[PDB]
Amino acid sequence: RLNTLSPAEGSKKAGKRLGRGIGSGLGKTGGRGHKGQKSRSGGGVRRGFEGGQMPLYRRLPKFGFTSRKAAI
Amino acid sequence: MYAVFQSGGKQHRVSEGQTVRLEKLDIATGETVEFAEVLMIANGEEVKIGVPFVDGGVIKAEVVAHGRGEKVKIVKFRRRKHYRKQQGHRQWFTDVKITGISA
Repeated sequence: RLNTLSPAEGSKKAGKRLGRGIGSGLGKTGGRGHKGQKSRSGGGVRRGFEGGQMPLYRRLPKFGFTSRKAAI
Repeated sequence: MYAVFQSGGKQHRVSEGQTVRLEKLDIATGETVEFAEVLMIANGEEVKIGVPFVDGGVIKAEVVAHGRGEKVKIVKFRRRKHYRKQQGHRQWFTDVKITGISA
């Protein structure tokens, strides 16, 4: 019955393949748009970067402290 | 000795004993068909319809084939817009032979 086993419907999606033909849908950079940082290989901005504006986690003050008794 | 009749949304001019390839019908491949919708009948004498669809004229035909038409390829292409599409079509047809032409 090895040639009869099948997976449950919806268990697989086959993944998305980028830049393979016209009718595959997402070709031509595979759904990352035109020029920019996102279009380049290895591009993107680090976490919390706001385009040079001061990040929220830097604008807000830090407060409180860690209690060791709470850990034990 | 020929008649003009409306069958599949388009007039056909068929003489007696001739095979006419018209659009698909819901008839069997070995079954006679009814065409009471005759627009004009011509003979040695001239007879024309005073009212659409004659008065008693009828066409008797026997269905012979129910095949599909020649392949037609539809290609849609947009210049420089990264869009290309292809499609195929094979229209159904019903070929019939006119066995009788009334008056």
